[PDB]
Amino acid sequence: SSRPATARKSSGLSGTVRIPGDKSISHRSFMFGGLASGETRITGLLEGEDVINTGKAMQAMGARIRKEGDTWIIDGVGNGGLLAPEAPLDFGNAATGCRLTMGLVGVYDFDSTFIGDASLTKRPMGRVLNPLREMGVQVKSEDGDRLPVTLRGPKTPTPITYRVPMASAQVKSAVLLAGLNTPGITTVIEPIMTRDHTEKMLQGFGANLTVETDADGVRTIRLEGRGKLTGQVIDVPGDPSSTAFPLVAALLVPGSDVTILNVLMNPTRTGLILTLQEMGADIEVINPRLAGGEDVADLRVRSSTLKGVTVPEDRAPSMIDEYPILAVAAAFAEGATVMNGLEELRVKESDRLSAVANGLKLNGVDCDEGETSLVVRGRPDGKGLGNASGAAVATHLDHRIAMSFLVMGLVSENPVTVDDATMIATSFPEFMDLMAGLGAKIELS
Ligand SMILES: O=C(O)C1=C[C@@H](OP(=O)(O)O)[C@@H](O)[C@H](O[C@@](OP(=O)(O)O)(C(=O)O)C(F)F)C1
Repeated sequence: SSRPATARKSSGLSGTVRIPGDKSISHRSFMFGGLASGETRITGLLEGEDVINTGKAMQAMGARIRKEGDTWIIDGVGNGGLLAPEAPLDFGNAATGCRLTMGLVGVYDFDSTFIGDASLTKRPMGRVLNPLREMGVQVKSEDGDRLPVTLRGPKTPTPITYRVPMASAQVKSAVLLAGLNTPGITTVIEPIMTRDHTEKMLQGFGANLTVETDADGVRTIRLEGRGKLTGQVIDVPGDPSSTAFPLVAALLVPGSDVTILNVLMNPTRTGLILTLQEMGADIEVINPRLAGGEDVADLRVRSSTLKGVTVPEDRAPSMIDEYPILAVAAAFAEGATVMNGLEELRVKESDRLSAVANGLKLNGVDCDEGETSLVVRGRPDGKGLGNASGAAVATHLDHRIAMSFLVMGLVSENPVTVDDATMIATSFPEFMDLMAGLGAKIELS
């Protein structure tokens, strides 16, 4: 069932900690490692529930996965070598695993079924199912193109050129993965850049994949299908979405100085840091380096006084998952913060725009929720914020709503309670221990 947790006002947060691995890259390490020819070795893998579910799905299709010491070792089946799964592939809470695997296996000439939890089962799959239908995949789904879904690929898939209609890295990724088992050239056109882990990693595994960016920013991504993929050595960088929680906590809690090590700094993932810096945040980028083919750095974060800012719609893709924690930081900034271009927040683990606005109001914050926007006016000293009666924020099975509001309680005059902390382990099982080590006071019911 559910397990509520309550966060209480803290004295400064202090320490140096290594953040857990990046979820986006961890999911893809299991997928590409499972598909490629030969052996793939992975260090720094995120072992949250979401990633483990992807691992079990690849095993169900023939990949062998094991953990030796601190390294995950995978024996892949080779491109075109996936085997028909015996039972439905259960992705739990993870849309990333579900949507990417739909493209990967949907083009194979055997049936595959996809299921998930109460949250995933309400999310839209049409955005990935439509291009697959164009590629010749037969689709069976519930009303609204929701799970459960059963796919059956054609004997010979059809390559397509697909312009992604919304700024989704998962749709782009699903089409490219379907392209791996399709003869000919598959092309994805992305008018606004989204996280590029799929493109970079496929190139690293040997795929004939090119990316061309027009001066106007439009990206044309071409992949030649049915080519060989070769197992690789992968070093996963720290998760920038997970980093956001102790980072914002350190900015807000007076008397704080927290350093987070080995953080992924790919610009498609750093919109929150840029936004916080414009608000006056003291974030130091230390020893920027190249690790495992990605840009990483350590970040030293210190208590700062923040001021409201305008966050443009075009920055959304580079920080889509950090809007909840940004909304909490704004609740303590001087003045108003306005964020627009938020339509995508409504189809995540929870409708994040509605869950954030209701949670902020329950905890005394002045804010205005629009169809696709949010305005927050802060109270720097935190007085009158939080909930003295102990009323719980509804998380709607969304672990980022739970983590964002627990950070708020470390700063507000009154404690902040969330109705469920059990979903935090989907992407950040280390959260409670990591925050407690820095000095945070969070009581688990
Ligand atoms: O390809 C990826 O790795 C992701 C792409 C994005 O989705 P879109 O392509 O729809 O923009 C993120 O929002 C998603 O993160 C969440 O991913 P999951 O649903 O759990 O898998 C998250 O971590 O918060 C979010 F979508 F909920 C992970």
